[PDB]
Amino acid sequence: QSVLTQPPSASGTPGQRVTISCSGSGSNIGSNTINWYQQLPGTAPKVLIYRNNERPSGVPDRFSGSKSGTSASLTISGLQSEDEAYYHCAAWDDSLNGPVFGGGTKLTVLG
Amino acid sequence: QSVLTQPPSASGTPGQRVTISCSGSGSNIGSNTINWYQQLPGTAPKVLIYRNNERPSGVPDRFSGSKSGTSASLTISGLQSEDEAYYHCAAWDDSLNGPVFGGGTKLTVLG
Amino acid sequence: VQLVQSGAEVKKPGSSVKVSCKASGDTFSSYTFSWVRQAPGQGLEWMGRSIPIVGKAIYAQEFQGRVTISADRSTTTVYMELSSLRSDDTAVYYCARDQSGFDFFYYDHWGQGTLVAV
Amino acid sequence: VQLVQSGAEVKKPGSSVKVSCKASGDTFSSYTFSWVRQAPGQGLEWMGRSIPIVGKAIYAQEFQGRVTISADRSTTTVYMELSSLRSDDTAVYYCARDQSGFDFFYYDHWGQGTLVAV
Repeated sequence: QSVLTQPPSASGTPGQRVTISCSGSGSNIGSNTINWYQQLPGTAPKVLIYRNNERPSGVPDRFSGSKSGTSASLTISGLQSEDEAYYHCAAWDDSLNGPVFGGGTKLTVLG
Repeated sequence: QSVLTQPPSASGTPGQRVTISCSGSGSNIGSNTINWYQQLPGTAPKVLIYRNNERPSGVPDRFSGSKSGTSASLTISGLQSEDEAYYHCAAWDDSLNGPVFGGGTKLTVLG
Repeated sequence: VQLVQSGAEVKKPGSSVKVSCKASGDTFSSYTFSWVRQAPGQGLEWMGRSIPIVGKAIYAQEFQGRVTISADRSTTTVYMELSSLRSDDTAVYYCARDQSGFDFFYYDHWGQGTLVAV
Repeated sequence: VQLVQSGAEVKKPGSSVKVSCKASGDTFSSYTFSWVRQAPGQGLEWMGRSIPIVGKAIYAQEFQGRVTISADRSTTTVYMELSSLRSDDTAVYYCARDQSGFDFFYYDHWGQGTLVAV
């Protein structure tokens, strides 16, 4: 249902680097930056990468994100125990004149 | 190590058409034109294609360039014995605000 | 910035839901909460964005009405009312402070959330 | 464009870099010589551009202020010096007349080049 196409689930062992890709349209991704949100299960969502080039409140610099065309990819190098979280893409859309959101991807910690 | 990625070495029979690829993002490939330089082994590099469409008069028609979104392809065509050279894809990069170049492909002339 | 939302609400389908999140230790006039729908284990979904001054607001592109805004500056509280409830409405309301720039746009923080079952 | 360049130099790491690029058969006041190095197997690598008039210059974002590019109109030369000297520096340094339009924009004719081994 989400305009931004995120994978529904993902896995990763501690220590490795994994990418999550969300794709949208040119009016909302090609014409606007994407914002990556993280949300620990049972808790309020936070902001992980914003403006694709900075972190809002000194968030671990090991986290990264990239934007190209109508696609965006969050790359994190430093998997750790409480990295299990739902990750979302958000961007303003002129056609809908509103913040369109992704479907959310769960990053888990493997044993 | 270069931002733009090219195959390490592409070979072909004499007379055959050989394609050299250059992959990247829209910041330098989508937003700025791709150009292809060639340097013969032991010689200073000479311009092959600039702005993807025009050539400096001497270049035969076999050398052509195409740019699609964030990808570029140079079809050398009409392979001859002197084709053997290092091929570099170049473009302006707005993120770096300067010229960036590919990894270089070694054309080989087969028997 | 701490946002305090209401608790778990269970409502019959086709009924009305009243949910409010409070502003604490901040300038409610210069802060706005843009409500966001959140299905559990599912992607977020914007509902609306309002401003305490004048009371102007914008709602979801999909829904012309459905949800009505209200804001009280004296109590520093934002109220959201949902009508024509459906089984798809079983999800959470997260509010959201609005980053910076007199706090009228973008998302920075969220209230504990309000789970609703329909 | 004869394109005169200095010879190959191997002064070892922690020493110095000397790259003079002499203009010949043309007007140097309107023709500059921007510098590009080739890392083995990594293709062309941009390091900087010079302006013979006024004296302005632009260096690579990766490179620090240590790289120093200047121009001499009287002798029609471009002088490049790199303070840094490491194993990664080993490369062939080529300077090219920058096309046309008063010749500060984009490479056309590279010179013989200077292989530096570190």
